[PDB]
Amino acid sequence: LTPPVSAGGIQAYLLTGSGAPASGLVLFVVNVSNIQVSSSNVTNVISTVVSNIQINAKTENAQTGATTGSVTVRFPTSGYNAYYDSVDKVVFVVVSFLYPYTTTSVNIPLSYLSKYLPGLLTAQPYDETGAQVTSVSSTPFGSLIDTSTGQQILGTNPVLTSYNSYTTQANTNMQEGVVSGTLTSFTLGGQSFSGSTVPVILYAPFIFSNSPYQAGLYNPMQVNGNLGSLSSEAYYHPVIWGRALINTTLIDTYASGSVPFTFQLNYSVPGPLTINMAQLAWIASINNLPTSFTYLSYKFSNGYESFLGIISNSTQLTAGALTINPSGNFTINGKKFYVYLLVVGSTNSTTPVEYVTKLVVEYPSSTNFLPQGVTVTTSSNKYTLPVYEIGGPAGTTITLTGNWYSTPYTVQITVGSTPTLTNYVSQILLKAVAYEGINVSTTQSPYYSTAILSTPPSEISITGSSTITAQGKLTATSASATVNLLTNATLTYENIPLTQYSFNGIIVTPGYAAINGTTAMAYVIGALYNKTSDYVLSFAGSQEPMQVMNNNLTEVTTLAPFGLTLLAPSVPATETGTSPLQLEFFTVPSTSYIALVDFGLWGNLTSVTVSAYDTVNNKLSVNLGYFYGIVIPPSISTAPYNYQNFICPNNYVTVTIYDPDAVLDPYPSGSFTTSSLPLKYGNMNITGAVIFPGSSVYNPSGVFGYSNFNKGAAVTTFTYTAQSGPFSPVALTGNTNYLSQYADNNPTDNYYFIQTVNGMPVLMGGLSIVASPVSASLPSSTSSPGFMYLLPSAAQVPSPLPGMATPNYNLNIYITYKIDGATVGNNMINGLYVASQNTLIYVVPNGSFVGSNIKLTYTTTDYAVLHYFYSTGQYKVFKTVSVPNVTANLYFPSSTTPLYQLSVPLYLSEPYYGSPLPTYIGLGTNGTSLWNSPNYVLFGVSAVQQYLGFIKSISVTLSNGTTVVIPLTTSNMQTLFPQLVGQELQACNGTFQFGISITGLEKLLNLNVQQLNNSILSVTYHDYVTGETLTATTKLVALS
Ligand SMILES: *[C@@H]1O[C@H](CO)[C@@H](O[C@@H]2O[C@H](CO[C@H]3O[C@H](CO)[C@@H](O)[C@H](O)[C@@H]3O)[C@@H](O[C@H]3O[C@H](CO)[C@@H](O)[C@H](O)[C@@H]3O)[C@H](O[C@@H]3O[C@H](CS(=O)(=O)O)[C@@H](O[C@@H]4O[C@H](CO)[C@@H](O)[C@H](O)[C@H]4O)[C@H](O)[C@H]3O)[C@H]2NC(C)=O)[C@H](O)[C@H]1NC(C)=O
Ligand SMILES: *[C@@H]1O[C@H](CO)[C@@H](O[C@@H]2O[C@H](CO[C@H]3O[C@H](CO)[C@@H](O)[C@H](O)[C@@H]3O)[C@@H](O[C@H]3O[C@H](CO)[C@@H](O)[C@H](O)[C@@H]3O)[C@H](O[C@@H]3O[C@H](CS(=O)(=O)O)[C@@H](O[C@@H]4O[C@H](CO)[C@@H](O)[C@H](O)[C@H]4O)[C@H](O)[C@H]3O)[C@H]2NC(C)=O)[C@H](O)[C@H]1NC(C)=O
Ligand SMILES: *[C@@H]1O[C@H](CO)[C@@H](O[C@@H]2O[C@H](CO[C@H]3O[C@H](CO)[C@@H](O)[C@H](O)[C@@H]3O)[C@@H](O[C@H]3O[C@H](CO)[C@@H](O)[C@H](O)[C@@H]3O)[C@H](O[C@@H]3O[C@H](CS(=O)(=O)O)[C@@H](O[C@@H]4O[C@H](CO)[C@@H](O)[C@H](O)[C@H]4O)[C@H](O)[C@H]3O)[C@H]2NC(C)=O)[C@H](O)[C@H]1NC(C)=O
Ligand SMILES: *[C@@H]1O[C@H](CO)[C@@H](O[C@@H]2O[C@H](CO[C@H]3O[C@H](CO)[C@@H](O)[C@H](O)[C@@H]3O)[C@@H](O[C@H]3O[C@H](CO)[C@@H](O)[C@H](O)[C@@H]3O)[C@H](O[C@@H]3O[C@H](CS(=O)(=O)O)[C@@H](O)[C@H](O)[C@H]3O)[C@H]2NC(C)=O)[C@H](O)[C@H]1NC(C)=O
Ligand SMILES: *[C@@H]1O[C@H](CO)[C@@H](O[C@@H]2O[C@H](CO[C@H]3O[C@H](CO)[C@@H](O)[C@H](O)[C@@H]3O)[C@@H](O[C@H]3O[C@H](CO)[C@@H](O)[C@H](O)[C@@H]3O)[C@H](O[C@@H]3O[C@H](CS(=O)(=O)O)[C@@H](O)[C@H](O)[C@H]3O)[C@H]2NC(C)=O)[C@H](O)[C@H]1NC(C)=O
Ligand SMILES: *[C@@H]1O[C@H](CO)[C@@H](O[C@@H]2O[C@H](CO[C@H]3O[C@H](CO)[C@@H](O)[C@H](O)[C@@H]3O)[C@@H](O[C@H]3O[C@H](CO)[C@@H](O)[C@H](O)[C@@H]3O)[C@H](O[C@@H]3O[C@H](CS(=O)(=O)O)[C@@H](O)[C@H](O)[C@H]3O)[C@H]2NC(C)=O)[C@H](O)[C@H]1NC(C)=O
Ligand SMILES: *[C@@H]1O[C@H](CO)[C@@H](O[C@@H]2O[C@H](CO[C@H]3O[C@H](CO)[C@@H](O)[C@H](O)[C@@H]3O)[C@@H](O)[C@H](O[C@@H]3O[C@H](CS(=O)(=O)O)[C@@H](O)[C@H](O)[C@H]3O)[C@H]2NC(C)=O)[C@H](O)[C@H]1NC(C)=O
Ligand SMILES: *[C@@H]1O[C@H](CO)[C@@H](O[C@@H]2O[C@H](CO[C@H]3O[C@H](CO)[C@@H](O)[C@H](O)[C@@H]3O)[C@@H](O)[C@H](O[C@@H]3O[C@H](CS(=O)(=O)O)[C@@H](O)[C@H](O)[C@H]3O)[C@H]2NC(C)=O)[C@H](O)[C@H]1NC(C)=O
Ligand SMILES: *[C@@H]1O[C@H](CO)[C@@H](O[C@@H]2O[C@H](CO[C@H]3O[C@H](CO)[C@@H](O)[C@H](O)[C@@H]3O)[C@@H](O[C@H]3O[C@H](CO)[C@@H](O)[C@H](O)[C@@H]3O)[C@H](O)[C@H]2NC(C)=O)[C@H](O)[C@H]1NC(C)=O
Ligand SMILES: *[C@@H]1O[C@H](CO)[C@@H](O[C@@H]2O[C@H](CO[C@H]3O[C@H](CO)[C@@H](O)[C@H](O)[C@@H]3O)[C@@H](O)[C@H](O)[C@H]2NC(C)=O)[C@H](O)[C@H]1NC(C)=O
Ligand SMILES: *[C@@H]1O[C@H](CO)[C@@H](O[C@@H]2O[C@H](CO)[C@@H](O)[C@H](O)[C@H]2NC(C)=O)[C@H](O)[C@H]1NC(C)=O
Repeated sequence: LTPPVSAGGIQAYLLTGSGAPASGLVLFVVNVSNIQVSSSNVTNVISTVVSNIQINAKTENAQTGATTGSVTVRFPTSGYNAYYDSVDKVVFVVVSFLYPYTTTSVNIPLSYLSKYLPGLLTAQPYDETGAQVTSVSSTPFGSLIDTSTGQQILGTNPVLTSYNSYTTQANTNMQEGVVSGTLTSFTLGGQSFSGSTVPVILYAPFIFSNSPYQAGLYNPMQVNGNLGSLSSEAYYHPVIWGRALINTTLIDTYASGSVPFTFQLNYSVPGPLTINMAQLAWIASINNLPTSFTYLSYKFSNGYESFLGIISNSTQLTAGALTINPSGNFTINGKKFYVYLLVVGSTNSTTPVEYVTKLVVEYPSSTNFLPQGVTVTTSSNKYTLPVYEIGGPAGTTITLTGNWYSTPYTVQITVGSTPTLTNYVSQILLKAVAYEGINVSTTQSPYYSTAILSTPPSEISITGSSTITAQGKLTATSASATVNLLTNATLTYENIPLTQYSFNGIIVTPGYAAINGTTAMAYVIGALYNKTSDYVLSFAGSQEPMQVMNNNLTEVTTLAPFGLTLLAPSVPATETGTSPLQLEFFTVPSTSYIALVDFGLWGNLTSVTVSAYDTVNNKLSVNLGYFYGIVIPPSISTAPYNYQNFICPNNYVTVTIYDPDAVLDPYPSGSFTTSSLPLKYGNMNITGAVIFPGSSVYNPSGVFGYSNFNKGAAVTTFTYTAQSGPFSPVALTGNTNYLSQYADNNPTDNYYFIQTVNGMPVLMGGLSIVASPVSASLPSSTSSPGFMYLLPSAAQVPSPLPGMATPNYNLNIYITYKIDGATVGNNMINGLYVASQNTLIYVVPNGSFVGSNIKLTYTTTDYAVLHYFYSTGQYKVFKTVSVPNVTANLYFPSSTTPLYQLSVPLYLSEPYYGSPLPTYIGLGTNGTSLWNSPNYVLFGVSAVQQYLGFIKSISVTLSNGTTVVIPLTTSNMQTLFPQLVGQELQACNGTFQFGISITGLEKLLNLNVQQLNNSILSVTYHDYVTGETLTATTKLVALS
């Protein structure tokens, strides 16, 4: 039992799961293990306990939590059912609250109940009245006594009426039922009883939860105070960036165990957008093409080429020695027409260049002028039509001859020198819809908690409405016309005779950078001029969206046709007309985020509505969830550093990068993957994205929701692993072809996620480092994605939601010289290194330390930031860390020093020599200074003997003004310095102490003991680290 029931306490549990007898059953238990019970007194103990139970029954509005009716009830003195189990030592009662068993009792098999009361398989329960029995019967709710009244609960009472009617009540009125119990405190057999149950929910509708989060979704990072102004409104206006997960909670009382949920997301922007569109192909009857023109086919991002489509009555097109066979045929009321599809390019070719897979031509019906359509097929009735190439060197001309009806026509193409691109630019009221699925489980029914993507890598349908308009001149024998569509696309008709058709039309594709040629839409418009009572020129047009895959341009669906009619009773006339027109583009999966940024549907003004479906039970949400879109630029900063940040092994410099758009998963160290499939939603099967938590990428099969669904072997598993070399880097391992299906929180690999087309990422984002004067860089040309395991910091305990991510990334930088030239196996320590999770180490030679520097550049990971801030440059940020110069010093303790004393200390000081104790500087030869530091270690590498300076000269200037310069030799030093080593005095304070010895100095000069030696002593030292030459002096004194 979860939760447990205390000594003499009361608790309640809902009967659920497989084999559960009916809905709306709750089990109450009181713990009676605290005393002995026997066949002699069992009737008295159950009677005593069940007398003291009180039950409270409520109805509520499921969104707001407002109470809408409440009753409180007590068991009668006879006619109830209550039991005792000897094995588990508990008294129990089952109450039935909901239809149909509100007034009548229901029977619960003892096999089932053993889940909660396992003792029941060991011995049969005691009944009331002391018997034992094999089966349990509910006490019905409609039998209990109203404590308000002292009588049986009324049949007319609103709570009982509601519970008896719950199916339509929950759906229509958003009603929820809630029940709880308590035991009025009493003493029995020398023990005492007291308590109150947890409440339980009997029924509730399928909704997004709206308390405390009023919108049904939330972003943890905004609820905690981390986004500035935006934290004022986190409970009713959630914001999220393009590729990340947003958290949500659903209430579901139909569910048991795990459930697949499918979701539908609708995107919208205030007011119309300006869209840029390129012409993929041009289709016309041979009468409508101009007599002479210049053309060369454009080549799109996916390799597809623009084509020119001629329709004619002739069984071939003829061009001298070359003849072209038709790609396909169609018939209209017994007349037969042929379609020729051509690419103008390099050389006349007899094999297919590429294909078009279904193609609808629309025409006005002869009877009624309503639209009708036919699909063009090959001469053996297969649907895929081939496209041919004609061409030659630039300025070569090709004449094609064909027929329209009875009349021969010639067209004269000149092979252009540069690709013909036609751009149309229009204003359209765009919107888009997308679909997504996840598998969710819970330990706290009926609450299902989960997170869903901001933008899924599914097919996404971008959709919008526009206008077509026609103008026309009609006459006794022929008619002439023009049409406009997509703001500035124009089509024209050569004069159409009475009873004859003519065709024209265009196929268009998005004119943006990465995605062009991957999706298209086709309009083919036929015209007919005929005499009735009135003269009628009629137009009919197809509308079909298409996609390119493996060089077939293929039909996705057909939308409805459209039609326009111009009517004249007068013989000569001019007329005009209009119709609505529709536009639809289906994205190919990898392109889906780029499309939404490019068209303008994703940005600071966008708003999204979400609905949800349970795939086990076939239910839809009775409310909708809401969220809003945001784009935020990066920023870089550093904590203030002096020279002290570079002395001893525990000192370092901290750089903080702020970039919320790099946090795709609200949990730090979290991971997920994604794949595309058909999903069940409503009563239909629709292409969508399925999210899998973890670090393995899958190629699934079947339809998500049904029992076909099978995710196969893991195609690739990504992991961060330790590696060889010094220190030990942690870096990403796994097949890089699949990074466009993996999400983490690391900016050194997050830039691939839904931003990779043709196998190359659109934005080379992340962190880049350069170092000087020892030239090094990361990433190097050979370096993989994920060269270090950089992750964001977690929100701490005073925050409302701890352990969740923060937009700050903290990077630690160390610069040092003490371990330069160390070796770790085969490795030589010099240059720039990654260490641990968030650490960089730079090791440089002694002579290059002051002035050494690192320059860090951070570029955004998200394509929306690159797009909206390209011009201003706010998508990159830079910082540089460098080692400052410091003032060293050498000094005898006092200006005057007495000759009486045998040794007079000379102290050297320079901050950058400091280390943990002990450390010492040795002297010898021509005054060479050697530094040793045995206790120094940095990430496992330990310090090496360094050569850091020299004593340059030592001199005495005597009382007659003569100056003596003492030559440094292996013999002279040992007298002047009796110990050849100077020790450091305290930890990390570089101040070394040496014993220049007067007793030695006398003998080394042979100068008269004191009588000559009212003199100035001098010493000088050069250090390589700073470059300074220090000097110190003292007047040697005695009575003179
Ligand atoms: C989408 O909308 C987002 C939310 O507003 C925008 O994010 C914000 O970006 C600002 C910088 O970019 C702005 O400036 C460029 C041109 O230079 C233009 O593209 C836009 O104008 C764009 O908004 C940045 O705001 C700062 O610059 C503003 C200049 O326009 C200025 O008005 C602000 O006052 C800021 O100086 C935001 O960065 C945050 O700014 C807030 C200030 S406030 O909340 O905006 O008032 C800081 O909060 C403050 O923190 C200090 C701590 O010391 C407190 O003392 C103080 O009480 C508190 O207000 C944040 O620290 C700072 O990060 C940035 N907002 C967020 C969410 O970080 C985004 O650019 C819009 N996108 C587009 C497409 O433009
Ligand atoms: C694809 O296949 C196409 C169909 O056969 C070829 O088209 C033909 O192109 C000819 C030019 O191609 C030649 O030159 C290029 C270099 O630019 C080479 O790469 C080719 O190998 C080839 O040698 C074109 O001829 C015209 O241009 C010539 C320039 O070299 C020159 O002879 C004349 O200036 C030509 O006008 C064909 O166009 C037709 O040519 C005939 C004559 S002929 O067939 O060339 O002998 C003309 O008839 C003449 O009309 C004049 C009117 O002034 C009369 O005075 C004369 O009595 C009469 O003969 C036609 O008017 C003219 O249209 C052209 N054929 C057609 C009809 O399309 C193409 O080369 C192939 N591409 C490749 C290289 O694969
Ligand atoms: C907002 O929504 C986020 C959805 O992305 C939620 O993130 C998920 O967080 C889980 C832990 O959160 C718990 O603790 C926080 C406090 O930090 C509480 O606020 C939460 O209420 C909750 O109690 C996290 O679960 C994992 O970590 C747990 C340790 O805390 C551990 O007990 C679990 O067993 C999990 O490992 C989710 O992280 C991922 O979890 C999946 C498994 S599952 O989704 O939990 O079932 C792991 O996948 C597995 O990986 C192993 C590899 O060992 C494979 O063998 C196995 O095949 C595969 O299933 C992931 O590796 C692991 O990262 C985390 N979900 C994701 C996808 O990141 C977040 O909590 C929500 N916020 C709130 C406030 O509720
Ligand atoms: C383009 O011309 C093609 C011929 O060059 C046409 O292909 C022939 O289509 C026949 C009729 O089917 C078509 O009905 C409409 C006509 O355009 C149109 O909606 C569709 O294109 C639709 O496919 C087709 O016959 C069908 O019915 C036969 C019953 O007699 C049956 O035997 C076939 O299996 C088929 O379903 C032709 O197939 C040929 O049928 C021959 C018998 S007969 O139809 O000549 O009486 C028989 O020898 C053999 O089965 C088969 O060769 C088919 N003809 C050829 C040569 O493949 C095509 O429809 C035109 N396209 C359009 C759209 O106009
Ligand atoms: C369809 O797909 C193609 C593939 O992605 C596009 O070709 C690439 O276009 C780049 C810029 O795109 C913009 O300008 C086009 C006109 O030049 C325009 O048609 C697009 O709609 C879009 O607005 C093009 O960059 C060139 O043009 C820039 C002017 O905007 C100019 O600044 C550049 O110097 C360059 O001349 C790509 O060429 C590539 O440029 C790379 C730098 S970047 O400009 O992309 O940042 C450079 O690293 C690379 O070496 C170079 O090749 C060009 N890419 C290729 C592979 O050719 C094509 O334009 C799209 N066409 C349509 C119908 O819009
Ligand atoms: C690093 O190590 C050095 C070891 O040589 C330290 O030098 C010693 O510093 C003492 C005072 O330091 C304090 O005041 C500084 C400003 O004056 C300040 O920058 C420091 O950060 C620190 O706050 C100095 O003591 C003098 O002042 C005392 C009162 O404050 C006075 O009591 C002493 O008699 C003296 O006047 C030391 O001076 C020498 O002291 C010898 C006695 S003892 O101090 O060892 O007990 C005495 O026999 C001698 O005659 C006198 O010269 C001084 N040591 C030396 C050899 O000069 C230094 O502060 C450390 N720096 C840091 C930043 O850690
Ligand atoms: C397109 O131009 C072609 C040229 O090849 C021409 O073909 C002619 O076909 C008719 C049959 O007409 C039937 O089909 C068409 C649709 O294909 C329908 O519109 C009609 O209602 C009919 O059902 C043949 O009668 C022609 O055969 C030729 O006759 C020539 C003399 S002619 O004076 O009769 O034209 C002879 O020289 C040829 O030997 C013989 O093959 C045929 N015409 C030609 C010259 O091949 C159609 O007229 C044109 N179709 C349309 C849509 O107008
Ligand atoms: C720290 O950096 C200083 C300055 O760059 C460097 O001084 C250079 O000293 C070498 C000799 O040092 C060698 O022996 C000692 C043993 O005492 C070892 O500890 C060292 O590891 C070395 O093996 C001298 O060769 C340099 O003097 C000048 O060299 C020039 C050429 S260079 O390429 O070697 O620099 C000549 O052209 C000049 O004529 C000559 O004066 C000296 N460098 C300079 C420019 O003064 C130390 O070795 C470094 N200390 C350590 C241990 O890193
Ligand atoms: C300042 O007073 C000093 C003490 O009297 C003198 O310098 C010392 O005297 C040493 C020897 O006497 C004379 O030699 C120097 C140099 O040759 C002469 O310039 C003066 O006449 C000195 O009095 C002297 O030793 C040096 O010279 C001798 C040879 O005479 C050599 O054997 C030695 O190797 C050495 O080169 C030194 O200059 C100094 N000795 C000591 C112990 O310090 C001198 O009177 C005057 N200084 C000078 C040199 O003018
Ligand atoms: C668009 O044209 C495509 C030609 O590359 C074609 O894809 C190939 O289909 C074959 C099996 O289909 C047969 O029929 C087609 C008729 O279009 C033939 O072109 C093809 O050679 C086959 O005989 C299959 O092996 C594979 O999916 C494709 N072949 C390659 C190159 O891998 C499509 O059938 C066509 N339209 C679509 C997508 O339906
Ligand atoms: C019910 O019956 C048993 C006797 O069958 C009671 O147990 C005795 O209680 C007394 C004091 O209450 C103890 O001193 C004895 O140890 C018990 N005797 C036996 C035979 O076990 C039990 O307490 C009774 N329960 C109630 C609530 O009356």
